[PDB]
Amino acid sequence: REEIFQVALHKRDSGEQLGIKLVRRTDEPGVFILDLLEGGLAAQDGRLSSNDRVLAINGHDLKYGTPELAAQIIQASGERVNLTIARPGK
Amino acid sequence: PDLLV
Repeated sequence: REEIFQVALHKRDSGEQLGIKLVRRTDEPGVFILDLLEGGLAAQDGRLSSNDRVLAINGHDLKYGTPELAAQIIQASGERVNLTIARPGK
Repeated sequence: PDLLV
């Protein structure tokens, strides 16, 4: 997690998916972006990338979270989904 | 365990 930043996506409709595949790693805690769905909301923004850690969604702590909790926070959110990311180094 | 959000 060598860089921490926020990326805010804007759902065009109430039920719009962000197009982020969230997976957990078996070697460390946290929720991570495995891949971005081609042409999806997050992929069109381009700010997000694979191997990013989702630290929080709309201020809701996902440090020791699960991809199901992340999905529930996005479902409960309005049109703005504010992701707080921790991108590793190189 | 592994969702598309």
